Parts: sequence; structure tokens; C-alpha cells
Amino acid sequence: GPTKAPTKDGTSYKDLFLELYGKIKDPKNGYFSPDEGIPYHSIETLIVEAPDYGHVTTSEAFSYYVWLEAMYGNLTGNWSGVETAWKVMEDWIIPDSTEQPGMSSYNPNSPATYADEYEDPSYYPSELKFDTVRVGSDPVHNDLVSAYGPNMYLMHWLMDVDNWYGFGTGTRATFINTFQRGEQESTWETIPHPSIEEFKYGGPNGFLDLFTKDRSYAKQWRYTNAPDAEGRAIQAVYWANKWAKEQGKGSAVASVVSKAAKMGDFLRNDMFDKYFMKIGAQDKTPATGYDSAHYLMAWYTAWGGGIGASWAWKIGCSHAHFGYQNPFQGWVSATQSDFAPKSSNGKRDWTTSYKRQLEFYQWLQSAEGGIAGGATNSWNGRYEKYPAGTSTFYGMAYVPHPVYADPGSNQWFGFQAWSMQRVMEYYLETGDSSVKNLIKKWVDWVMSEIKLYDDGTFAIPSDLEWSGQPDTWTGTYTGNPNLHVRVTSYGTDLGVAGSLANALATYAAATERWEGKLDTKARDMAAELVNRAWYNFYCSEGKGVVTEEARADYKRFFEQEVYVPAGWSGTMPNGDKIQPGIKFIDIRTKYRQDPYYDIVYQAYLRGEAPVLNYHRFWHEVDLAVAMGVLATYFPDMTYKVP
Ligand SMILES: OC[C@H]1O[C@@H](O[C@H]2[C@H](O)[C@@H](O)[C@H](O[C@H]3[C@H](O)[C@@H](O)[C@H](O[C@H]4[C@H](O)[C@@H](O)[C@H](O[C@H]5[C@H](O)[C@@H](O)[C@H](O[C@H]6[C@H](O)[C@@H](O)[C@H](O)O[C@@H]6CO)O[C@@H]5CO)O[C@@H]4CO)O[C@@H]3CO)O[C@@H]2CO)[C@H](O)[C@@H](O)[C@@H]1O
Repeated sequence: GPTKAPTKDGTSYKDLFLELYGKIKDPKNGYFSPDEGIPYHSIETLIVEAPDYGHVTTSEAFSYYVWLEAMYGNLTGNWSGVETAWKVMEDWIIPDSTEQPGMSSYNPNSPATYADEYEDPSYYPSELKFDTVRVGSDPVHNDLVSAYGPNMYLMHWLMDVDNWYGFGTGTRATFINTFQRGEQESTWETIPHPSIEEFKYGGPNGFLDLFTKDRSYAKQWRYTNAPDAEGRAIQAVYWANKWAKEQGKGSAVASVVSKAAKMGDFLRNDMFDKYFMKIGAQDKTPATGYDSAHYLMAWYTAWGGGIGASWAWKIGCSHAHFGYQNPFQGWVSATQSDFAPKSSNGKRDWTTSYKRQLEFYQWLQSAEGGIAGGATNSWNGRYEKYPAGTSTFYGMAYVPHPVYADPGSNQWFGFQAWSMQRVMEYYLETGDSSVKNLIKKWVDWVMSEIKLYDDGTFAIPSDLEWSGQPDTWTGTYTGNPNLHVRVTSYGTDLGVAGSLANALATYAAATERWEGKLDTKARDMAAELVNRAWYNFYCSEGKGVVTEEARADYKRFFEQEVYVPAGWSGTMPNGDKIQPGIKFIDIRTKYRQDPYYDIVYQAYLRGEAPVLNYHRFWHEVDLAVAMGVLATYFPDMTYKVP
């Protein structure tokens, strides 16, 4: 576990970042795959939260990988890493032409076939309804195609890097997916499956009839993006471009800038209702134009087609979470010459989008200052009428916990830092005035909740509890006196601490550039967080920083039942039997050979939470980048033991 950093007082944040960078990139540490250089979720394999295995990769991890190299370039002058990062990304996690066969057959007038979402995984599979549901049109596909070709240039969210699930050939990296079955399907209640479905495993129809009930079943591929990964990546490329041109080295990143621009154009797919229904309809009214556009970054876009015969479909998402917005990236593609969309309409849509997102944050801001969850255009996932007294935002209903309820998707304080960091960069770069009150109220709140201790430790909010509703959006912030957030627990999360330090340093930099004076308190708090995360969680084996966490939730390894429909039967690539009655561990039987299996299992027997040490990729990067931000805007600042 953790031991104190030996670091000398007066070490520059530049030098600290260079130390952490070195450790993240050292092949002996094992942050990246040995064969292809893909960044794993974490060094440890036994870990369950969003991904359910440590040696998956996620598009998230890649976005952080790009961010890290951007900062490296800034501090160092060597830009090759940014190119390498983006190469690995397109070689592996972006589906190429050969992996989206006959996407060319996609029809904008009939994007997809409607299906309900339900409040429990037991209700699934969900029935596809070519019957009685007319679906809206896709107003974006044509001008995307016209600029780019038939294919989708987005990152699929999840990939099994060393094929630990077995769905793939030999040891190759394989697209996989998990979440399918509505709001009550946590990480613990899923059935992992390949994205390219060849019936090679599972039941007779592979895994399909587990999730979506069709009249007939055929071999198909499907993908899902998590747009916050794309936002982060393009955001990183903006900085890579800016910093590189300052050095007279813009040519080293021009191709990546171009790819990032394209990527940004495609994120437009994330702006529409799941089935292109009218925003605010409270009904399954198909939409014709941009009437289906909420103009926010929804939870996903997903698309697929047949492997055999050629056909295709695409969905947006009706659900929107504040934690997924990126008004900064929005603003980059809307206004910045080098990131101008090739499409004829992208610049205009993005211009609408970023402003629209900036209003979202404002609408969601509780009376205390933290940002509430979000909003939906399809109540209970089936476009029902909104309950009486439901406050709205351009027609969408307020939801405290968009998409997931176990745990509620806005319980995690991490989103506050992640999401408002972007708003800070936006204020840094525009001096936009309309956003000043949002930012200050949020900073005030966060400053009131950070705990510093005289022994040099720290604590930050971990879990949030929400009550009430925002007032209905009128174009203007009311103060939401009846929307409340309460911090219910605190911890020592290293990525979240890095992320929040970034936000405070960036904000501080922004007050210097645009306001009467530098916000000295925000700047100093950024430095405290970084000092304390590094001093207190240093890894003496040289792997960077390292967490120590009681994972009570790990009892679900052995206690959680995974719904399988009665009568359904099938097998994982290693024989593990998929049938009604199974627990998490039953379909992930290889876990028993994990170095940390004994430890978590013995803690199960004795009825106690096991204690884990984790080096997550993104924890290390969020901390490193925070250091790099201090190095960039406050180059005289200098580490000291806290
Ligand atoms: O016409 C010719 C042939 O057509 C066939 O019929 C087609 C039909 O035309 C077409 O409409 C249909 O497409 C549907 C698919 O069947 C179905 O798979 C798809 O389901 C979606 C589902 O609606 C959606 O909610 C779900 O989203 C998941 C997502 O996959 C998952 O990745 C995501 O996880 C996120 C985590 O929550 C988050 O924490 C993490 O950070 O990021 C992740 C997001 O990146 O969670 C979401 C939900 O929360 O995805 C699935 C797809 O994966 O819906 C389509 C339309 O309804 O396909 C049919 C074929 O199957 C006929 O079969 C044939 O006869 C004809 O010849």
C-alpha cells in the first residue's frame, strides 16, 4: 500500500509531473499492454466498478492517455507521444471500415427499431417493435457521410485487451460490452458479451435473446460510445495544438488535430433522442428535423449492423448527465479554425451545442453550489408523461440520477470535478461572463467541503445526496432555493483529488487573466490537494501513487444473482454455465486464479470488507495533469511536504 513521498521540498511541479509521467510510461510498471501499448483500466486485474475486470481498456483510459502526452509535450518539447497515443487509439479502439460491414446500408429515415427500457433486469429481453412505433429521422447522417464516408469515427467504450473473457481468437484484443438491461443493472448484474456476435458462444442465438427479443436472430456487430471520453480527447488535442504552436512545433500534431476534428463532428450523434423523438413530446412523436436534438452529450450513441446480409441501425440517447457535458470541447469545434468540422453543418450545430450545455450546468446548480444530475426526454425509458410538478429544461424532465440508480449515477462526487474542470477551461479561454456566477458558486461550495488536516492528510467529498428540483429553466438562473446537495461521506480518492486540483488551478489562472485580481485561495488549494495526494499515497515500489480502499461492495462477487430468463441456457468460452441462479463469479470463473481472489474471498467468509491497493490508469493521469497545470500557469510554485 501507500507510504510517504521522500520528495525534497522545492521540487517544481514540472519535475513532479515528469517523475509521475516516467512511472506511468515505464514498461516494467505494467500500465499498458505489452504487445500493443493499450492502456489498461488498472495494473490490478481484480477490480469491479464501471468495467468489471482490470485488464479491459476503456475509451476513457485512452482519452487520459492522450491528455498525458499533451501535457508531456508542453513541458518537454517532445510531441511524438501524442501521435503514438492517437495511433494506438485508431489501431484498436475505433472500429475501422472492416469492423462496421455494410454501415453504408444505414437509413436516415428509419434509423432504428424502437424498444422499451424497463426498471429491472428481470423484464429483459426487451421486445423490438416494428409494429406500432414510428421512429424519427436522422438529420445529421447525410452531411457526416458527405464529408467522411459511410463509417462512424467514434471510440467503442470497452475492449478486452488480452481476451480474458475468451470471446476472441487466441489472445487478441476483442470488443465486448456489458450493460444492456436498464437502470437497475449495475456492474454486478451484467452478462459480458462480444460486440461482434458470431454465435460462437453463449446460447443458440449467442447472447442476443438475453437482451433484445426479435422475431428472428442473425449474426451482427454493435458498438457504443461514451462521449465524455471523446470530449476529453479533443479537449486534450486543443491543448496539444496550442502548446505545440507556442514552441513552433505545430506540424508534430497537425494530423492528430485533423482526426480530433473529425471525431468532434461525429459526437453530434450524441446530441439526439434515442429514437429521434421530438424533444419535450412526452410521447413517441417522431421528429423530422433538428426537433429531436437536445444538443447535450447524452449517455451514449450506439450503432450496428448485420454480419451476413447488409443492414444497419443507429441510436442516440434520451438521457443526459451533467457529468458528461464538455462545453469546452463544444467550443473548440464550434469556433477554432484548426478544429473546424469538414461537414457543412457541424460548426453551426456545435455553436448551438456548447451554449446549450453551458445553460444545462446553470439550470442544474443546487442552492449550495454542486451540480445536480440531469434530464431525460424519455421518462422511465418509455417516453411516458412526466409526473405532475416536474421541472423541465427545454422540454426535458429533471432526473437526479440519469440512467442508473444502483448506485444513483449522481452520488459520485467525481463528476463534479471532471465536469466543472471543462467549464473552467472554457472560462480560461473565453472570459465568458455569463458563466462567472456558476463557476464562483461551485468553487465556494467545493472550498467549503475540502478538509485539510494539520497532519498533512486531506479528505474530499465522496458521496452526495440530493433532494428537491431545480426551478424550470427560463433562460436565467433562479438560485434553485429548493434544490439541495448534502455530502454524506468523504475519502481520499486520488483521481478525483487530481481532477479537482486541476479545476481549482485552472479557475485561478482564469481569474488572473480576466478579473481584477488572482484568486489566491483557489490556487493554494490546488497546490494543497496535489501536495497531499502525492505525499500521502506515494508508491515506494516506483509505480506512482497508490490507493488504499475498503471495498465492502466486493461481497457481491459471491452474493449477487445475475438474472437469466427461465429456460435460457448457454456457456462462456471456458465452460462456465450461463443459467438461472448464477452469481457474478459463476460466469467469471477465471477470477478464482487471480492473485487477489483468496484475499477477497477470505474477507467474504469472515464477513468483512477486503482492503485493496489500486493503481488505476486515470487516477495517475488526473494527478499528473494537475501537476502539469500548476507547472503551466504557476511556474514558480513548488512542492513542499504538507
Ligand atoms: O432490417 C434488416 C434486419 O433488421 C434486423 O433488426 C434489427 C433492427 O433493424 C435494429 O433496429 C436493431 O437495433 C437494436 C438492437 O437490437 C439492440 O441491440 C439495441 O439495444 C441497445 C439498447 O437500446 C441501449 O439501451 C444499449 O445501451 C447500453 C450500451 O450498449 C452500453 O454500452 C452502455 O454502457 C455504458 C455504461 O452505462 C457507462 O457507465 C460507461 O461509462 O459507458 C457505456 C456507454 O458507452 O449502456 C447503455 C444503456 O445504459 O445498447 C444496446 C446495444 O448495445 O437497440 C437497437 C435499436 O433498438 O437491431 C436489429 C437486429 O438485432 C432483423 O433482426 C432482421 O430480420 C432484418 O433482416
